[PDB]
Amino acid sequence: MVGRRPGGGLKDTKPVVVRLYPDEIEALKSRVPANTSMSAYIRRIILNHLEDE
Amino acid sequence: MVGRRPGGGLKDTKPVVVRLYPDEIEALKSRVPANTSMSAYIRRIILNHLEDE
Repeated sequence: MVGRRPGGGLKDTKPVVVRLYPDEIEALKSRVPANTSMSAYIRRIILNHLEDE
Repeated sequence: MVGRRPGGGLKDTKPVVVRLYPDEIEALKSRVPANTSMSAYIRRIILNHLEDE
């Protein structure tokens, strides 16, 4: 531990601007959990992706 | 659409902000190519979860 744990279990994430295909965006919201915003949905996806690669 | 996206690779995808953790971005920047920039490079990663999944 010489450089770990910023944010505070909430604001730990830095803003990265990206793009997604409009068709699959509106299609995606039809299959996302109502108790999870599309933003939070993408974040949990990439989170599980970084531990994979 | 059935399987087609808007013409023109400058507006084929809508702009959206995703927030990733600093150390994970720091691990990512070390393995990025010298051709495609981040905002466009990350687009392939999320796309996989749409079309493949």
